[PDB]
Amino acid sequence: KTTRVGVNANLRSEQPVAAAVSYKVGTAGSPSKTNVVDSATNSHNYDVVYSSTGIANPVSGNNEYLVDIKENGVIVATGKVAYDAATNELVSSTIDYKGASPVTGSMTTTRINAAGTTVNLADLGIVNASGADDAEVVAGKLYDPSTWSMSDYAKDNSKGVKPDFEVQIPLSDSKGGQRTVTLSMLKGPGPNQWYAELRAKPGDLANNGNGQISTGIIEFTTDGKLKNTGSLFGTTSPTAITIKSSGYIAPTVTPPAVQPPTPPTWADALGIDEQEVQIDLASAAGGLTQYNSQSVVQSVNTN
Repeated sequence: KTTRVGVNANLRSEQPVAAAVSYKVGTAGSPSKTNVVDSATNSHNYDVVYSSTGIANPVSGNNEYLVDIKENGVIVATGKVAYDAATNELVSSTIDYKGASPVTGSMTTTRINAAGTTVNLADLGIVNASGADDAEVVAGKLYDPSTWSMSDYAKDNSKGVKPDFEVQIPLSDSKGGQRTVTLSMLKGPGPNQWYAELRAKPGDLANNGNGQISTGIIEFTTDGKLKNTGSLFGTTSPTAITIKSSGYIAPTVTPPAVQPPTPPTWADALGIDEQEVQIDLASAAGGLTQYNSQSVVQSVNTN
């Protein structure tokens, strides 16, 4: 029965972001938006890039997305937008000129320089005069760790998002059978940043259909060394996951405590025991690295 795994693999640092993670509005070979006039009567052509936050939407009643505004491949403005999850209206924007401080968002504009020149969000398609404000970002069908994920893709290849890289982790269960756990990852929009999911085979868990175990944002140093794993392993130390026994029922909580989301639980049919597994991504000889070389699994150690 597997209790500890060591992942030895490299993720190529120059791996380009997938369109499903960072979506440029419009057709290939032409700017997203043309002849956008700023408050100083100057016209621009802009690229508009919506990016997934890597954090499950909705957040406090809103669908949140990252936004970059680019001119000739240079970011002139950036921030986060939040659309009402029910009504699809823009609710808040932190889009401001790049490097701005303090960040000063607007429901109708963004600054494009420190001098305070602005453009209209509507001319960028971030707001919609003839429909739902979120129409153009919704068209991008962006990654979501909860509703449009790599685990969704594993279950149905027409759904969710295909990973940039995967590490398969074979577990021996309490019966000696082999359960495959997979670490699925996407290059994130941030520097040295990746979106990650841990997942069992779809159907191997009783508590969902796609087999997702956990999700998290993984960060690397500028030198390609693992920096942190976000909430991928929760707050465990050492980093670990626990998959509950077949037939495990979480007791009803006593109400200062709140009922935790149903934890990963082995399918009834498997009839196997709780499996707590340390997952070591930072060993001295190996570990999960992010150098500019081929994405590759060097080896996976198990006990």
